[PDB]
Amino acid sequence: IFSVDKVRADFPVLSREVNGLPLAYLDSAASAQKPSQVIDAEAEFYRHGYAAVHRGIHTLSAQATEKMENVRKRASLFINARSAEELVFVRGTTEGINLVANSWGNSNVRAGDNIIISQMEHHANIVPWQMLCARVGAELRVIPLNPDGTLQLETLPTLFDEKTRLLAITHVSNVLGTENPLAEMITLAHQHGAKVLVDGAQAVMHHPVDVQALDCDFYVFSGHKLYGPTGIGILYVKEALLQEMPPWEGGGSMIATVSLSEGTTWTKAPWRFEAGTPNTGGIIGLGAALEYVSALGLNNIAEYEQNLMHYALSQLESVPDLTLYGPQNRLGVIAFNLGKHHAYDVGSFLDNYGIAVRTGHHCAMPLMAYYNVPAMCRASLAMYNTHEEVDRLVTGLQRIHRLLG
Amino acid sequence: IFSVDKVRADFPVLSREVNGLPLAYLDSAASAQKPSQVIDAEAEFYRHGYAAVHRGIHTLSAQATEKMENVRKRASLFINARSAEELVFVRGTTEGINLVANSWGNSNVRAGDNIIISQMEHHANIVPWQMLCARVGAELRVIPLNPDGTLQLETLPTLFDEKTRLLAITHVSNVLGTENPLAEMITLAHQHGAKVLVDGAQAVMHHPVDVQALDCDFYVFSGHKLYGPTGIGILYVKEALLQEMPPWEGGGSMIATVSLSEGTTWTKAPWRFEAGTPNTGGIIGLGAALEYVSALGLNNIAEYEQNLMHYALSQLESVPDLTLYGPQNRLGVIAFNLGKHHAYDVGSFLDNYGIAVRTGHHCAMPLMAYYNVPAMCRASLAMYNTHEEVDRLVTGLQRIHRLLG
Repeated sequence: IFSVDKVRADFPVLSREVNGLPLAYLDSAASAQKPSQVIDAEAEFYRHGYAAVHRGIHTLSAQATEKMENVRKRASLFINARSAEELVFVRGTTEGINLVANSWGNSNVRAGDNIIISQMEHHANIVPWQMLCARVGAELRVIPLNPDGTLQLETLPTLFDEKTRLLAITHVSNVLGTENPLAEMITLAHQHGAKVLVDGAQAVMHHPVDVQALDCDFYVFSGHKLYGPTGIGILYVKEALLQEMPPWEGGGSMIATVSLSEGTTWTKAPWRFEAGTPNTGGIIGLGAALEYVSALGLNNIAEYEQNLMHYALSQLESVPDLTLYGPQNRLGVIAFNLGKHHAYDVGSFLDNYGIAVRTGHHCAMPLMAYYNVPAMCRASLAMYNTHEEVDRLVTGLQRIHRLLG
Repeated sequence: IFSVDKVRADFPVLSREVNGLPLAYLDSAASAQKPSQVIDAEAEFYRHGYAAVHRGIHTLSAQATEKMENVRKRASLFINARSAEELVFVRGTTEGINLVANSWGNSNVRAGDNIIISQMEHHANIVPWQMLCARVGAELRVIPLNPDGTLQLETLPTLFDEKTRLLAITHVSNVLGTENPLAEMITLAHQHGAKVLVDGAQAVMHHPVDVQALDCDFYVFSGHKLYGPTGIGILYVKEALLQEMPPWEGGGSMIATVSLSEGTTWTKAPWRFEAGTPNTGGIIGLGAALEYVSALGLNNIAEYEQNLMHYALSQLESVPDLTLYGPQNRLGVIAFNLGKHHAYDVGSFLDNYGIAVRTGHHCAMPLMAYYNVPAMCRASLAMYNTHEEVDRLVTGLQRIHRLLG
């Protein structure tokens, strides 16, 4: 099982000091810190086996190509996709959603159709669908929230109809920490012939994820939140849908033939969706990140994190005038407001105490609006965070209270 | 000035051995090796200042945001853009071309219009325009080649007309090493009201590049060819055009406001075109790469490389039955065929001698077709390559000749 202290000693940024104080990094929901195994796997790859990966003859290139197709496989196993060919390497969740929206969206959603998202979505699971609806004349319908941060599921009967082509929904909210009941919802959507895109940017680091049990048609996530590098993410599409999708970006490596007088032909899935040099260094790093989480055990992480969350919720009970947002069973993040202070001031005092939290709309304006607040403060409690970091948060909020109140 | 030996000692992969032999990496045109200053700038950033960059309050995040906006500025200075706000961070040249093609292309090229590319383009400067022409009903016209690997400029009068909305052309060919006369061509295009997109993936590492003197409207290049990481590239657009372009990817950070009942508004250029977490690690690395080239001096590099090229061309003169393709003044790469052996066999023998060259169509099928060959072999002679690596190439080709002939 889990030793938080052994885990923290893998993360070099956690030794840092900030504003002369010891960093309490509580913003892993925005981007996670990377263990040195991740950092060094990327660096070693650049120091020793670097080459172009376009299935080259020469050795380094042939080896780099295989290391990359191994990360594809490993990622596919990590989410239990049926095969490696169902995963497309993207820049991150956001790019993965725009690829679906354009490639699948353009040939499957028509004027008069509708698409459903929820009021808790992140802007990455909003904007691309908004753009698709404008382009084709479809309607974007929304599942409303309940006060407690959970979706009003009683509204589906009225949102799902025979024009519903897609449900795009978050696994886990980045502000509320709510986990949506994806499997039952996917069951429902599928009964109307609607596909489901699952945004799992805040799910893959907290517990095991199984796309076959989910039965989601599309699943997306980013590496930088899952202790990996930036610039790399994964888009999973069911083989049967991926095989009919037309290309989105065009260029090198995604074509089979290119003619200036007979036109161009495409290569097969997944490679049809990856144009030009891939972020090979980010792919190697992402494989390291996946091996590092799998070796900790998602179920040991989940367990440590859950207990940390319970500890935090319980101590925050003694911060006066604290508003929490979201369900009690929240995963990963704690979204809150302190009395009437603007979150911006609350996060500047916390920052000034060496405590990193995220403050603002969190790329979720419609969720702020639902709560009728312009912004919120948010703490992430990841696998490398401690009781002591929690205590500093509580104390800092109490002091912010005393001083500004 | 330039010490090739001092330069090589910065590149860790050049000490490697391959197939038990000392690597002679002659494939920098496909992707370049990275100096340890580049590798370590990325790694240090992850070990010590890592955070989300979405203009966060907390310290690390505020610092990461500034490091990134400094790389934007530095890149803008490296190509002499008038300002930092004319550069968009992309995955690489390919993504930069698809962004222009969609964002600018969709609102500016209509049914009946035409777009001009050349017969030497790379697939990245082909495919996106092919897709745009299919979507809107425009015609893709091509500047033909001369035998020597130079464009037939006498054909422009017949290709440019009042329906020509764009010229997309390479700076430097990745197979022939030809440098197109961009400034005069841009002058011409502009006289018809056509914009010009310059593909400079093979220009930025060989000599200084100045987008104001060029007067190109769009310029693209990738970091992995310019001694930098993967997953990061630059798209330069003239401020006046960039300011009217609508967004391409949607999501976090590129919006000003997001409403589920009043619609969404956009932020300003460049940030309107960057959705979701950026490849922050690749950006830091790209800044290191830019500082490392600028400190060598593009003009010292150009000079060393040119002399290396002259040395190579002269020794290859004693390889029997060698076909070279491209002009004598070629930059960077040497494209060739050995007698009647398929390039694939030539590159496997070379590989087996520890010599990495690229063999195939090089993501330029129309250029192979022009030469009526399915493929070619290609050597890159970059700033870290030596006379001795050239000699091994020549010797290996002579032996391949003797054995297979």
